[PDB]
Amino acid sequence: IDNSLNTNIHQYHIVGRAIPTAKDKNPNVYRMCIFAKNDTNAKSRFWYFMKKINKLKKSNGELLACEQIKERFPLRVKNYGVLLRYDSRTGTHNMYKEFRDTTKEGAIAQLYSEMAGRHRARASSINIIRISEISSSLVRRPHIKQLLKRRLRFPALHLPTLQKEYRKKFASKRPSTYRM
Amino acid sequence: MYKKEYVIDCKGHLLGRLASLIAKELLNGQRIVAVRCEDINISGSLYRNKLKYQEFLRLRTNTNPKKGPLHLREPSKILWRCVRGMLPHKTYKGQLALKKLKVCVGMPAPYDKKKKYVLPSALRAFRLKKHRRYCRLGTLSSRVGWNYDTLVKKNEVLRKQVSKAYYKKKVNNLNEKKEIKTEALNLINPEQRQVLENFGY
Amino acid sequence: KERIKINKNCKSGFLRKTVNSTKVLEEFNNSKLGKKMIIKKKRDEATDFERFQVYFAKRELKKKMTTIKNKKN
Amino acid sequence: KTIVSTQKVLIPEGVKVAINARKVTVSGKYGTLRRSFRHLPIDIRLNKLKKYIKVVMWFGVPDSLACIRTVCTHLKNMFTGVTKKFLYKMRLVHAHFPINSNIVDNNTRIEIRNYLGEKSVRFVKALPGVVIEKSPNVKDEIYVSGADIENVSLTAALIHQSVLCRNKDIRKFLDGIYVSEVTTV
Amino acid sequence: LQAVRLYEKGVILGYKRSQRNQDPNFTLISIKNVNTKKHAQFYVGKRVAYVYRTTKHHDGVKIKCIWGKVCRTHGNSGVIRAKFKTHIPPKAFGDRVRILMYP
Amino acid sequence: SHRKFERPRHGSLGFLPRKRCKRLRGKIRSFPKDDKEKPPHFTAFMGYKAGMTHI
RNA sequence: AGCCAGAAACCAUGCUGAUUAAACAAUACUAUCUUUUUUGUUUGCUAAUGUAAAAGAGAAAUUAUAUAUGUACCGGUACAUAAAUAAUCCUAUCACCUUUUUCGUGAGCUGAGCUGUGAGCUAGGCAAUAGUUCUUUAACAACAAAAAAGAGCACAAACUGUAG
RNA sequence: GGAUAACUGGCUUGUGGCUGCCAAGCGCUCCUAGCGACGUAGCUUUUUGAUCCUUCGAUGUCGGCUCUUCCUAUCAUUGGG
RNA sequence: CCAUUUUUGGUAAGCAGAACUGGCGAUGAGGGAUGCUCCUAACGCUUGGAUAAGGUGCCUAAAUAUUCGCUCAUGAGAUCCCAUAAAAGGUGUUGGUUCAUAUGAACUAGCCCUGAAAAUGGAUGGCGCUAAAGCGGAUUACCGAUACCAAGCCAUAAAAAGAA
RNA sequence: AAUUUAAUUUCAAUAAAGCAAUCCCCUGAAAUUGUUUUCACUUUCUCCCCGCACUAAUGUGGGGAAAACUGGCUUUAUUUC
Repeated sequence: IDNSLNTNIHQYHIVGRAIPTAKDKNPNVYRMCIFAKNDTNAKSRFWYFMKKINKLKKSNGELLACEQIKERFPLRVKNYGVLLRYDSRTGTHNMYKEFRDTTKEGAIAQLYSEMAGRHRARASSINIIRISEISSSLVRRPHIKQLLKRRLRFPALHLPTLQKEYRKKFASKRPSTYRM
Repeated sequence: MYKKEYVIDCKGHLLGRLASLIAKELLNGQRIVAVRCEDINISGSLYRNKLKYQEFLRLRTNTNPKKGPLHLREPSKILWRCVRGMLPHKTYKGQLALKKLKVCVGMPAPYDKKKKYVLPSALRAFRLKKHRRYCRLGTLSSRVGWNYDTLVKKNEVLRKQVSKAYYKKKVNNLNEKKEIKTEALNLINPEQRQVLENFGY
Repeated sequence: KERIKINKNCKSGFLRKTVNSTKVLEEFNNSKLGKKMIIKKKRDEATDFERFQVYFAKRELKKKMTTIKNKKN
Repeated sequence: KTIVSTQKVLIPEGVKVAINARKVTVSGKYGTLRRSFRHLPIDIRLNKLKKYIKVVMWFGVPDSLACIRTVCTHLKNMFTGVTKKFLYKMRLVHAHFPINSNIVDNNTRIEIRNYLGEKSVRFVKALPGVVIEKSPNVKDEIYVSGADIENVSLTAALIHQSVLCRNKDIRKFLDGIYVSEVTTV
Repeated sequence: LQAVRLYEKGVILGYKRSQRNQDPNFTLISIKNVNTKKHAQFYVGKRVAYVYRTTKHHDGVKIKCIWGKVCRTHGNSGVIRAKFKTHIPPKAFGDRVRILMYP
Repeated sequence: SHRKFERPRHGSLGFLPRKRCKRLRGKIRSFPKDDKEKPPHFTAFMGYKAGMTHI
C-alpha cells in the first residue's frame, strides 16, 4: 500500500516460441525485454515485434514465460542511454538519447515525455530499441554532462505550491515569490 | 458574511484572473471594492494591447452609433466591463452581481481608513514568467490617450505620506502595548502565566 | 537554513547517527519557523479546558495591562 | 539550459561603483552614470575587496548569457566614460555649399543653416549631459562629447539624420555630416 | 454581548445544477472555513438549518425554518451537497445557512 | 455596387443631432489654458448684437 | 535585452450633442413645522411593516515580489529589522447586591474639591431549573399614535417675439 | 407546380480577374534594376459558367437619375525604400 | 434523403449516379457554443446510486489539479462531422542525424514566423488566457444522461394458482 | 483505517568481526552452433605541488598523492535503535 503517489509504468521479460509441429520439432525460442503499462499490453507489444520480425503470429505461437523486472537499486542514480526509432509525419527517423534516472522505467517516461513535447510524437509512433546503462565519461548530451560535475548547488529555482488548504483566495499583505 | 466588504488593491495583479476569481464570488454574493484600479496588469505588451484596443475602437454600429457599443475609457470601467463579460448580466442574478461590484481609481478616503487585501493567485510575478512583455492598464489607457494618471499619482503620494505618519503612530502604539503587556505578565497569576507561556499567546 | 555536509550517498544508519550528533531538529526548533509551527500544533490539539485557561489568562492580562495604562496617565 | 553562467568584469580604477537596488550606478572624474537592469534576471554583484564586478545567472538560457556580455560591455563603457570621457568626432563633407554651424545654448544645441543651399534652418539639441563642441584642429570636424556612450552616439546620429535629405539619388550626392571617429579625450 | 451563539455559519449556494440542466433534489453548500474534500468529509452527516424571516406574522412569529442534512460531497475544494426536507427557494441562493454541531 | 460618379456628402456629419440648443446663453464649452507667468485677468465678456455696417 | 528619431494614419486638444449617465455637484429661497422619549405596526382607504442577506458582518505599511522596510548619516552611503504571508493578531460568558481601595472621562461651582458615568482590585452568601431537541423571534431600516421640546413658490392669464 | 425555366442568394470557381515560386532566355556586360519562357502553387467571386438547394395562393424583371455608406487589390495626394 | 468505406460521370460542387451497412425519415435524452443526420445513448411514472459521451479559469456544473516537454506571435493558438490555406522560404527557437577538422559544414523535422487581399461591426460561442485557461504527453481526483444498477409505483405481456 | 497465509531478484538498520583499494554490489570497454580470461570504474569536510585567490560556493582551476572515516561484499548474532 505505502503512501506513495506519482508515476507508473513497468518492465517485463517475455519469452515465447513458435508452436511445435511435425515440420519443426524444436521451435526457435525468442526473448525480449519490454516496457509497458501492464502485462497484457506487454504481451501485445511483444507480439507486434514478433509479427514485424518473424512470421510468427499469436495463433502460431506459444508463451514460455512472462515476468516483471524490478530494478536492482531504487535509489541509486544511473545514466541510461536509449535508442529509439520513431515516425514523423513524412516518414521514419532514428535517435539515440541519454537520460539520468534511478530507474529504466523513469528514463522511458522521460523519453515519452520528450518525444511528445519536442516532436509531438505519439506513443504508437515510437519503437524502443535497447535501453542500457552508460558510463559518466562516455555521455554525449551536455544536459547530462552538467549533472556529472564535481559539485552542484542552486539558490531555489521553483515557485511555492502549498497544499489545497493554504491556497485560499485572499491574502492579508503582499507576499514574495521566494526567499533569498 | 465572509467579511463586510473585501477591499482589493489592484497593484501587481493580472486582469483576467482577478476578474474571474471576483466573478465567482460576486455570483456567490460578496460585495467587493477594487481600489487602485489603474494599476492592474494586462499580460500583452504595450503595442499588443494598443492594437487590441484600436480594433475595439474600430467596432461601431453602422446605422446609428447612439445605440452602439461603448468604448469605455476609465480603467475602473474597463475592469467593470470585463467582469460584466464574465457574468450573465442579461439575467436578474447577473444584474444583481454586477451591482455588487465596486471599482475605484486610486485610493478614496472612506476606503483609505479601511484595510486592503490582495489575490495571490492573480499576482503577475506569480503567474507570468519574468522575461515576458506586459503592460499596466492605466499606462495603456494613457498610451491610447486617456490619461487620468497624474492626478491619481499626486493623490496617492499625498495620501501615502499621511499614511506613513499613521503607520509610524500604529507601530509606536504597538511597541508601547508590547511593553505594557510584558510588564503585566509578572502581575498575573503564576500558574496561568505559565499556561499562557506554554501554548504561546 | 541548516545544512550538514554529507558523503555521496545516504545510508540510513549513518544519517541517523549524524543527525543525532549535530542536533538538527533542536536547531530547527530553536529557529523562528520551527517555533511558529510547534506553537500552532500545540494550540490546535489543545483541550477545551486548556483553551478556556488561555482565554482566562489573556483576560487576566488585559485587566492588569489596562490597570497599568490608567495608572500611567 | 546551462546550470551556471558567469562573468568577471574588469576593475573600475579610481572610481566609485554602486550596485544597490538594480539601478547600477558608477561615479567618477567625469560624472555619475545610472543604468537600470531591473528587467534582467541576473545576480550582478560588486566584488569590491579586490574590486571587479561579478555577474552570475542561475539556470541560464542563451539570450541571458548574451545579456551578461551586453551588460559587462556597458559597465566597461560606463567606467571608461567617467574616467576619460567619450568623444564622437563628426566630419562635415560638402562638394559645394557652405553649411553654417552655430552652436547655441552654451555648447548644447548645434543650429545648422544652408545644407545643400536650402535657406532653411535645422535645429538639433543635445541629449542630457553631453557637449557639442567644434574642432580647432580641422575645419569640418565637430566634437560630440560626454560621459555617457549612448547620449553622445544618439546625439551624433540625430545630427547626421537631421542634415541628410530625402529624395532622388545619393550615390554622387555625398554631402552631409558623418561620424568619423569614436575616441575618448 | 449576551445573545452568543453555538452553531456556525455557511453559505447556501444554488441547487445541484448542471450545465443547462436542473436537479432541485440536492442543494449545494459552501461551509465557511471549509476549503477541501477532507475537511468537507469531517462535517458530512451533520444536520443543517435554513432560517428565514417572513413578510408578516404567521402563527405569531415572523421567523421560519427549512431543515436539512449535508449528505455527500460535490467537489474537492469544500463544496458539499445537502438534502432538505423540501426544495428550498431560488430566492435564497447565496444566503447564509446554519450548521448544527450534532450528531 | 459603386456609384456612377463620386462626390462627398452634402453638409457636415459633425453637427448631427442638428436639434435645438439646450440653453439660450452662449455658454463657453472650454476656457483658454491658464498661464502661471501672466498677470491675472478675465477671459470672456458678454455683449449684445446691435447690427452690421461696413468700415 | 536596451534605446532613438520619424506619416494626410491613431487618441486627445479643439468643436457639437449629452431624459445618449433611467447620471451628478455647488448656490438661492421655500413647504402650522422640526427634534427627543414612550406605546404600537399579530365609502377605495383614513392607526401602522419593510429588508438577496446578522449572528465576533473584528483587523491601515510600502516598491516590490532575482529582495524589501525602518533608523543613523550624505536620490546615495551605513547600521539594524521582516521574510510560508491572517500557519496571524485582536477578541469576549469573571450574573447579584453589599464591605473596602485605585484610575480614566462627564457635569455643576470659581486648575482644585465633590458628585455622576466607565474600568480594575477586595470580602461575603446569594440567582437559575417550563418535566429530551424541534428558528437561539436577539440585526438593520421604515412608519402610526401618545407625551415633552423647537421657526412660501410654481402653473394659469394677458403681454412679448431674438422662439415657434 | 419551386416535384420544373427566366431573378437575387447559395455551393463550386472551370472560365474571368489577381498574386506567387522556379531560372532557359531577354535586359550593352549582367538569371532576378526591370523582366521572365517552358513549368508548377494559390487567392478571389469585380466576369461567365456549371448548378437547380431557396422562393411559382406574386421577393416588381434593364438603364439613368438622386443619395449615402463600406472596402482596398492605392490612380493621385503624405512619409518613405 | 444522410454518413463512413468502396465507387462511375463531371474542373469541381452542400452537383448527378451507385454498392455494403447503419441512420434519418416516423424518434429522442446528454454532449458537439449553436445545428434533422457526428458522438454517447434510443424514452411508462418516481426516488437513490454509479457512470457514458464529454468535460473541470469565469460565463457554466467539476481542478486556477498534479507531472514532463514545447511555445511570444506590430492580426499567436485553441477539440471529429465543422465552416479554409499551399508551393515556397526563415543566421526565430527546439530536438535529431550525417559529416568534417571544440570548432566549421551539411542535412532533417517539431514548434513558431513570412508567404496570408475584400464589402453593416465581429468573432477559439464570449470575456479572457502566455509560471496557459495554448499546443504534445502522462498522472489522479471531481462533475456529468430519461441510458445502467438498486428500490417503489403504473399499465401491458407471459407464467404460477384458486370454484370456507 | 485496516487484516491472513501463501506467491514474486524487497529492504533497512542494530554491534561485534573480517576481506580488496578506482578495488568491489554494480556497470562499462576489450579478445564460427561455450564457457572463460583481460583493465575501466569509490570516496573525501585527508595531504601535497603548481595557479597563488584564479570561485557559483565556508573556496577555487590544473597536476599528483592519501585513506577505507565513506561505501561495497563475506560473516556472526539482533528486530519495539
